[PDB]
Amino acid sequence: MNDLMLDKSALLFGVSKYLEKGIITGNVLIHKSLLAELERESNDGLVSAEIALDEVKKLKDITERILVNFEIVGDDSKKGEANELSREYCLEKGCIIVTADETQKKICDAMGIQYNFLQPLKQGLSFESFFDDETMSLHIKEDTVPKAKKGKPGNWKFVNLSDKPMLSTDVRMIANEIINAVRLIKGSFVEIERRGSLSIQLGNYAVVITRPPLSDGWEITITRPVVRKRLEDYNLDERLIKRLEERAEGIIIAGAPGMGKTTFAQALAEYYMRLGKIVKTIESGELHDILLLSRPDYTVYDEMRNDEDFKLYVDLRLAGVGMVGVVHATSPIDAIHRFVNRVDIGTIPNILDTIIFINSGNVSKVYTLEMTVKVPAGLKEADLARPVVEIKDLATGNTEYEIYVFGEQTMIVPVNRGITMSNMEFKISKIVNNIIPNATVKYEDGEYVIVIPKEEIGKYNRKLVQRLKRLEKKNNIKIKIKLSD
Repeated sequence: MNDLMLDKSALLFGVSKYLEKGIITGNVLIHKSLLAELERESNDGLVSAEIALDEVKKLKDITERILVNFEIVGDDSKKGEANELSREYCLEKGCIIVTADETQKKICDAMGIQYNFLQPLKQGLSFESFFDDETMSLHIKEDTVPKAKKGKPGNWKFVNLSDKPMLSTDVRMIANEIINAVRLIKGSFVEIERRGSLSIQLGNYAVVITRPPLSDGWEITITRPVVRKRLEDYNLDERLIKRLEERAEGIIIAGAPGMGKTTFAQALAEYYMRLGKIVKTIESGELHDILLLSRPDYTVYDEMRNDEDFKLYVDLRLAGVGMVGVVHATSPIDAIHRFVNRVDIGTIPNILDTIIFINSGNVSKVYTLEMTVKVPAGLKEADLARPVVEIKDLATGNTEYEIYVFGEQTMIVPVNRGITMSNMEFKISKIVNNIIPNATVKYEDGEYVIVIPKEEIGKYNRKLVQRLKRLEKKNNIKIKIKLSD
């Protein structure tokens, strides 16, 4: 029968449930230095420490029922961290470290200490049934009846959920459930722990748990996300809603500054939340690591303006996280050019699929990104068929921009630009070719190149020169004359 040494994370994340359920088995040890560290931390006002000490009490009763020992062991007065102390003891005496912390796993691995990593247990949460259609948040105060904030932003009342107050223990039980649940609900994390306050994101909920010294008793606030302008208030057409529900995973919200992009992004987020999705907001990589650990369904990235932002977006998309990125931009070129060189042409629609422009608080235009293989706009040679991303207007289905590799950078090209070029090559060509039939005309790096065979150069006269210059100034282009071979 094995000796199980429980670390902090074990106590903090419901180890007694695992003993009760038979998932782990053994006689139970806590190092005296962990108990002391928890007592100190509780006295200095930490919420997590009190939850761990509640777990210790829970352990006394479970160990008795499953007929195992429970002992506080080890060297009172040794200099050290409790976790390194617990590890040292196990190295000396042969116990197994029980942990919920990935870091313990690696250290114990390296040191030759056997460990049992607690896999998250699918517990469920008692409180979620207190959320009406009109209930925005939940309020739990020690020696008070539990209350719900019902109504709307700027217009709400508190409504008592029950006629019975809640004792300290009742509030802490709810705290414990929430902390415990952080390990299994997507997108959840412990934000910041201060003396008397613990702030948690549990899926879409914002949780704040307070205690003395900060508040007079044990308190919990749980707030659901609320928006003043819902997605339905933009009156989006069926084609777009359908696309947002069924297809769109890499989304960009564009438009000039001051047009209502943040408001729209928040509205789309909340709508996805109503569809069951967990949606987190970054308000510009620990944010990389924490988000890729928690993996929500969507992340809203508000104000992408630095290389960092664009890299993170790409990374999150490649790890399978949906994105709603907000970019100040007046055109699709401005909206997405910072993306198209980070990945392969073919990969681009795996990064971005939908661009939504916002004009004065309204959706003005939406574009889609779909991969194809084709000959780009204003190019003759079928031999130059290649991967292109077509950027289409959603309303019309019309291809308006193309993305492809020319030379050794990925260009976003308006179809109008390619058309213009081709038309200009032809207008120049028929003028030259009327005099010099063997002359070629081709656009290359900012100039229209007329190549004349050296045998036929005599034919290049002042009449022809004047006409080309007129072509130059009327169309604002550069013509260049070269000689063959």
